[PDB]
Amino acid sequence: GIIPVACFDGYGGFQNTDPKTADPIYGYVYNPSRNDCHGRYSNLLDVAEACPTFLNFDGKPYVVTKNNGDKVMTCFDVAFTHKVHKNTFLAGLADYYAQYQGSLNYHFMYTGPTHHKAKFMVAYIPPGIETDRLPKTPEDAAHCYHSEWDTGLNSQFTFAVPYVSASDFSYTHTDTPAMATTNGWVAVFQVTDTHSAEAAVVVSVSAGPDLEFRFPVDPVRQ
Amino acid sequence: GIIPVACFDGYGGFQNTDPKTADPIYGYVYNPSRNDCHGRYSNLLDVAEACPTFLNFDGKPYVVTKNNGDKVMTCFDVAFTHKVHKNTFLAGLADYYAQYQGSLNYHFMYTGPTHHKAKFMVAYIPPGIETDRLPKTPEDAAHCYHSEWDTGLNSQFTFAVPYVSASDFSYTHTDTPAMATTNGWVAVFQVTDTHSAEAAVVVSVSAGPDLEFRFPVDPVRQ
Amino acid sequence: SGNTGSIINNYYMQQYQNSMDTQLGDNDWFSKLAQSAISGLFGALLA
Amino acid sequence: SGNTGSIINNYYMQQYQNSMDTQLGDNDWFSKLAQSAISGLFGALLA
Amino acid sequence: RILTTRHGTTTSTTQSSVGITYGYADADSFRPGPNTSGLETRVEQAERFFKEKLFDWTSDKPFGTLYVLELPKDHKGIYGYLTDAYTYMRNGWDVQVSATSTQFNGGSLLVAMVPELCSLKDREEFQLSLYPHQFINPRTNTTAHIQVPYLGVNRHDQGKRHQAWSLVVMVLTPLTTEAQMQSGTVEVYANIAPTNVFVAGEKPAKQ
Amino acid sequence: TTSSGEGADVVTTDPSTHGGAVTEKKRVHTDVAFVMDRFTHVLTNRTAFAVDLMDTNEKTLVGALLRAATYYFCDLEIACLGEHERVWWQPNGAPRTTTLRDNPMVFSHNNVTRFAVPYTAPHRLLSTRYNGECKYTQKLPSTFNFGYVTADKPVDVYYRMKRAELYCPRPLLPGYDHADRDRFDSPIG
Amino acid sequence: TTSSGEGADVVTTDPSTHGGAVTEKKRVHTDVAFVMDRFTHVLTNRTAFAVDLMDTNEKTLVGALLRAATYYFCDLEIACLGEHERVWWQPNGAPRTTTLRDNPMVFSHNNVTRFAVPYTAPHRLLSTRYNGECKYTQKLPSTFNFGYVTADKPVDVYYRMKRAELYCPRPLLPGYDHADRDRFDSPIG
Repeated sequence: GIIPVACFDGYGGFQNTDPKTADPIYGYVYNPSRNDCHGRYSNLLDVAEACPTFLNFDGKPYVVTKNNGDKVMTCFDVAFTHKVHKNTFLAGLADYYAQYQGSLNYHFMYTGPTHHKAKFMVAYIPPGIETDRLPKTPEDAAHCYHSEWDTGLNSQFTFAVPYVSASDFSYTHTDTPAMATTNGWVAVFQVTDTHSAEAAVVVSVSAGPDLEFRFPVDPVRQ
Repeated sequence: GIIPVACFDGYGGFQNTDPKTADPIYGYVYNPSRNDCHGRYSNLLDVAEACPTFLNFDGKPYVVTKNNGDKVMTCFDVAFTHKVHKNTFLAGLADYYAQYQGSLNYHFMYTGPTHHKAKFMVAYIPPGIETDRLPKTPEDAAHCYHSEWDTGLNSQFTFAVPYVSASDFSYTHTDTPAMATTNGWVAVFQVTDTHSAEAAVVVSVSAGPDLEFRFPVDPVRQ
Repeated sequence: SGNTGSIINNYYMQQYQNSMDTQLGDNDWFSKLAQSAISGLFGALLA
Repeated sequence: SGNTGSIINNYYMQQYQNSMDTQLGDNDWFSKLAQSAISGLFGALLA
Repeated sequence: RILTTRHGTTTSTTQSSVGITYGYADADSFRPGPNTSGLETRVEQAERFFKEKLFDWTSDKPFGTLYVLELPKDHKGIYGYLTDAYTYMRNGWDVQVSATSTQFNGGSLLVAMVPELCSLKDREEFQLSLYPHQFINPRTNTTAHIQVPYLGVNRHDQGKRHQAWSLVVMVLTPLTTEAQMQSGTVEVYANIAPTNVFVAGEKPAKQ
Repeated sequence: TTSSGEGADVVTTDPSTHGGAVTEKKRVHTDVAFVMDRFTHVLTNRTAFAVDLMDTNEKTLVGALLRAATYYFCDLEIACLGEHERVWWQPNGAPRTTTLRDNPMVFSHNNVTRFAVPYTAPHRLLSTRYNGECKYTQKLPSTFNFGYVTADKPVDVYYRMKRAELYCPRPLLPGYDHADRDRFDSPIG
Repeated sequence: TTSSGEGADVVTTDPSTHGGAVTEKKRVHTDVAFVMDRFTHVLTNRTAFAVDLMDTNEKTLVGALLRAATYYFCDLEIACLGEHERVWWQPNGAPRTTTLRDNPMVFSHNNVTRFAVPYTAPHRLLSTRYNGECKYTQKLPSTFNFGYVTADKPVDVYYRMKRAELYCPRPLLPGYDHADRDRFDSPIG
């Protein structure tokens, strides 16, 4: 009369990610109402999109405009492990997730005096297969997927960095053996080399509308 | 053909609070009818509301009216562990439950001679953040949520003590480190200081309509 | 009823799990007592 | 809801498995904030 | 871009406004709770502007310099009386910040409201934009106008003691005065008012 | 809210008297059927014993609330623990015997033995206290029990009241003593 | 896509500005309710302990994301490991005692003990940080906990947030240091 059943090996071990729920102790607790408790966020990429965070340019988010040639104010990898992204909320969020896809957004807010004027261009350099390079003048970077803006009444400029890669998803962490980037560079040229004096361009980053992380991981640090 | 099944670790241990019921021994017992067995109570707060119990004022429930100034007949915490509540049914019921909310009720029944007259006031002092204090004269206690009554044909007076606290529930037991009350004081001033002689006011307490205990606990005493 | 509960139901028949009750034919009090309470303020309330 | 799922359903009653919520009667923000975003290009776009 | 905000009898015009920044909720909206048993009463008079200087802002001060302002702060007004008369209390802040300067100055402030901060780690500052915030660029606005609802584990914050909100102002970029007009120092004031105040549990008057 | 107190009429006023509304709460953890339904510990390292329900410690939740009532009705569930092969259970009124056979019996499974005991006593209700010519100007009779368990080896024992119905309330007292300080003051985790 | 940045208005432009279409993705692994729902390791070889949820290591996924939020709400599930007979659990606000009885209790099954703890703290929300007169010109109060577990023998412990609701975001930081090289460069299997 007893129902036959066959317990199997390899099943029923403790699992820290298993769907099944634990057996109850107390019953009929009633939590205090959380109505009008403001600020809930149901998904981390939402706060990643609505809340841009500043880049780490040698400990200071802004880039200083400069008189000497050079012209390459910054030239950094579109990779979350890069030192520039080190303080950003996205690098800290993607420190955990294993893979991603989709565009990033970079916000450039000019901060200099109203009489001071400048012109800038940013360019996205696709991964190589590049013997270096990278281009150090705007005329050289013009060929690449770029955009260019001059300072005006509307200070901020939002440049979107496309996700261009052979594979549908790409690793957030960089593999130990590499002589070149797998997600490509981006660079922020000034384009006139006569600036008395100083000025500054604050830079920040936030996830694009279509960005998507996948596979949570909890890497041992260090 | 046997149904596959996977026994899990961490389940099926003995639990003293588990919902599931034990396997039967005897069957078809028929209990004697309990019809017309009077006095059943389905919930402890009902008997807590309908049956007020006396406070412990130095071993005697009544407070004696007095000639010398002072005027503070009592000044006790609205907390179940307080010595005044020690004999009360509520302190003994809430000795077990872990948390509560809702108003208490205090009944004051005057007991003195019909020719003797007196006037009283009771006041509820909200938790502080009080450097002490507490007020020792009625003029000082008048500012607080109070009420005031004089003796007459209707002896009893029922003062309801509001539940005012930052948190939706508050602990019944007092945490070991505290320099001030977390539920506030209540005080029962006489208001004329000329009483020849004696008289007495019986005091008692019972749960209010909205009071609610939660989380049974069985603390080891001592 | 009581601290018991499952989406399913008890495997054994009710006759085996619990003693059957019998009516005196071939109740609660303190609920009513607590409901008898008069919270309505006495005397002529004002203001 | 969450990382839980079965063709069946939880054996114990909801009252035993999870704490019940209570309405303040006898919500999400960053979704709305992210949806407030203006992707539409500013100024007179050309070409 | 004129904007005129009045609370009580107080008002505050500003012609450099970039707009109000609501935080966490479009509007503060109190609901009655079990914890005060309905004894709570709204007070109209508390809702007024009061202002306080934060700091002179010179070019000497580098990136990441902070100026927190704990709220509620001690104050002589009616609001500062209610902390003494009533224990439990609730309010949702409405804050302006103003750093008047010649537009020939160059630099930027990141004014923001941090709920319940105990400390702010040195690495952490870059993330500060997650909080409600606005920027003060002398080339554009000189006025920020953040507005937030009451937040906390308890519906009624204990009088004094715990501080739910703190107004942090960070120097996002160093001040620059290429015109050399001096100028130089740029004073930064705040213009703060409570909204939707509620109080409960009056306690005996000092002394 | 003045009212004559001599008549012992029930009175329950909410803070509404001072203008504060208070909605009624539907308490569940105070409920008798919910509270009494637990495995209270009762006794340790004991072989044979009567299943008298007054063996419960008076400081425990179940025992104290059980002594808060004069009469009671309960189906019961026993749960023995500790090493043993088997547990016999004689229904109330069965004669005592040092040896046992054919009486209801349960083998242990992983050193635990849980089983349900139907209410057995002839009385329509049991009682926690019984005035049997114990008059005073200042013990319960044996029929008041749910059976008589015996274990193969000494075992810890648990009782679990089921379908509990408490009748005629009696006083509860807090177990703690305040000592020198009028407020008891205790640690909380 | 020029726009005033001082107003802190949200701006999110897709590569459509350069002629490339990008369909919206419906991310699921970024979801809070999905991520927070795991048995994070918290502490090792410990008998009695408060079930404070800030004991979680800050470098772990669950702990870091938990510190990314100021307020939070969670039903919890505890899972002890290692040799032990039983595990007691005192609900928040229950007085501490060296001995335990009748408090809720679970025997181990194959040296594992999993059980669900209902949210218990009186506060409508807990918080990972609390400004209790810690003003500065440069610790959380005890009520913020889900209970107080005690084990018969020291045990490893796991917590699993359930029905998680995070409120008011706070900064995340990567744990790794870049050292001499500006790009961190790490091994991948």
